[PDB]
Amino acid sequence: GPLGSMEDFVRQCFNPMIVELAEKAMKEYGEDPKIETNKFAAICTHLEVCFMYSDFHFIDERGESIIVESGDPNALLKHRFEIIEGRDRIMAWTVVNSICNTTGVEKPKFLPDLYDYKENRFIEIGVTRREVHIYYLEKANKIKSEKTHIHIFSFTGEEMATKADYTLDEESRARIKTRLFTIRQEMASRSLWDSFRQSE
Ligand SMILES: [Ca+2]
Ligand SMILES: [Ca+2]
Repeated sequence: GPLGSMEDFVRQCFNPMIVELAEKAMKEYGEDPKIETNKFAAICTHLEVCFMYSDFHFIDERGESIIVESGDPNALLKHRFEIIEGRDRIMAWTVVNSICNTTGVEKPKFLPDLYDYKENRFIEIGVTRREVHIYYLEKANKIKSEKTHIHIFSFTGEEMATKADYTLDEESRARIKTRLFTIRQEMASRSLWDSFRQSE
């Protein structure tokens, strides 16, 4: 087949808010989305996963955890997750600080991806083109000390999470894995996949 551009794939296959947030994140760290293109696509993917992880999950009027797929939820419902990723550094730490003072949870040394109000913990999400156990160990060894929960997804459907605790129901994680499969398949049809996989 013909080789497509990863730029084209990213703008066609991710929603514009994700793409924009990804561009902003790369600029913030001095990376150009038009050169580190595989990285661009990885950052978009990771962002989307963070959003999909939190999608639909609320804490009900009584304070337990429920799933609603409407577009208009009950306005007394609280979002189960805070989303830290996608925010610029100042706002990300502002949110982390607010969570920590309120819930009294310990302050992390690096910005995590999410906060889970049900489980009362920060979450580090990862999406890897390699084996989940290796990526898992890399992440665990970076965070130094841990209350932060780690949840790793791969493009082939494997997961690994701290203490074999996967946080979400199978259906939610299936949505995410289905999306990752679709990303991989679409990259493959544009002949972008083998390279994307090898660049991590
Ligand atoms: Ca980030
Ligand atoms: Ca992050």
